[PDB]
Amino acid sequence: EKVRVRFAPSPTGPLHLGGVRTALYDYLFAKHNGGDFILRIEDTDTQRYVPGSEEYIMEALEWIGMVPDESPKHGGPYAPYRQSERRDIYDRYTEQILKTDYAYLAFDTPEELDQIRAEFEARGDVFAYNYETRNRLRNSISLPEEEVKKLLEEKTPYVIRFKMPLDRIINLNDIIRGKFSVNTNTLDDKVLVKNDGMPTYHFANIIDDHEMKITHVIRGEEWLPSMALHVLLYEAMGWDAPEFAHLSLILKPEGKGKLSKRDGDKFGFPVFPLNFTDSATGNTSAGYREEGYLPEAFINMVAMLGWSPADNKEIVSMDEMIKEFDLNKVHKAGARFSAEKAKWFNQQYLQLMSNEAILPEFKKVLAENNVEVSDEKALKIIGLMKERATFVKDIYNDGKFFFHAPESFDEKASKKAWSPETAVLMQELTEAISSLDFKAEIIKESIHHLAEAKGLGMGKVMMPLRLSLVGELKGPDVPDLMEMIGKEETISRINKAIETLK
Ligand SMILES: N[C@@H](CCC(=O)O)C(=O)O
Repeated sequence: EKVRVRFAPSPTGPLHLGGVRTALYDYLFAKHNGGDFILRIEDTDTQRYVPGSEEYIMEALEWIGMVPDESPKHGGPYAPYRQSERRDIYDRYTEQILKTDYAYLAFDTPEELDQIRAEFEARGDVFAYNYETRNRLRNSISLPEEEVKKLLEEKTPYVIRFKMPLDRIINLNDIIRGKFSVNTNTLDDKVLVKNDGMPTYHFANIIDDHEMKITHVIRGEEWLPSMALHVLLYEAMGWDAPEFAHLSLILKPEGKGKLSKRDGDKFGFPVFPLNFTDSATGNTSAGYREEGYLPEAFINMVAMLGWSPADNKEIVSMDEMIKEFDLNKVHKAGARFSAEKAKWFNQQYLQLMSNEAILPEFKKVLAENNVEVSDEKALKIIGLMKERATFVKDIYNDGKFFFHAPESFDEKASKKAWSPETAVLMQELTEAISSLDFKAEIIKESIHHLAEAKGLGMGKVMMPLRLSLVGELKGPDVPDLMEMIGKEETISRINKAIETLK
């Protein structure tokens, strides 16, 4: 039995982190076992359809590097991979289940069901269509066969419901959650086929998991209360159920409850892998991608929300995750999201990149800001800035003094770094460096020689010099800054500082 898993999102909007993590654990489990990773688009509910969802899903999976072996876009041996295109399949299996005792016809109109729901509510009760109520309602169990024929002949709309067994203990086994039991008298007669012949999610999914030879169903815990019904649908069809693994919801950074988009808005962190623009507002929610997260760092971060790399390394690549991943070690306890941790991962991955690997994106940033520098200087600037960077764009945004002279000087910094003797000192410094081979270490030695001839610590020259070149006391070491911007730009900035601050 070749392992086969499917990511089965409905097209109802952008992928949340929980959905990315489910797709990832699908992919890892499949690849770890030499099996197949299927994408099935679960679009049976036409009214909940969100335009652009399916494109977003393909694009996010491609960005992260987990392309489905089978999908609507790519094809595969169980095409069509959109459920809206599988109606003939569901039609034939509907006929099959109606030959059993597990399904029946229900003619109740939505107004009739609204009425009985309101009667229960008024009493403090919740109406369920189940073993206790089905005999007072309008269906093929409660109505004589000749009346059912009459209704059918008149084209009376109906749904198909599952007939829950009476008082039956269903013993279930989940890879994550372990063993537990459900009595069917807690469950209702769920709708399996809507009144247009389209299956509901529950029926379409056991039909398609059976037809697509799925061996392991990995999904979120919101589906756990449905597992008993799904096992009983396999039983009704004469089929063996796959194995199940239910993932606990990602928790808020702080306080009780699940992570939501409202948290990311409220605290300033992205919630979707890629940009997405809401139709109903025109608003665009920026993705991790567009904010500068590397996909390798993003997916490493998502992987850790419930899985501990068996080798104890925090930093792990896609291919090492494939080799290491054990679905049996995925934790049942919920994992808290951490925006700081996501930034930490990006910073860690950025340090592991060579200056050359950063250089293409750095040049794109430089171009967007209308600046140019030689490849050789850009690589040195990347080297000098990358340790303190989280995103490639930080190398420019926090390093603007490499490309732009200061137009003013921070008042606090000026009081600290610039004294009534500083002007004369900086002009002497200009005279010293004007004849140098303008290399960092040579510059540093020349500054040291001026300091010791004047009886000063290094800081007495370096601090006003940094202020002169940067406009505040930020940046990397002054001699390397000077080498990058060059002799002419260095002197020109010392001159402007003298003219401004003496
Ligand atoms: N369409 C369902 C699929 C659940 C499953 O994997 O069975 C969802 O979006 O959650």
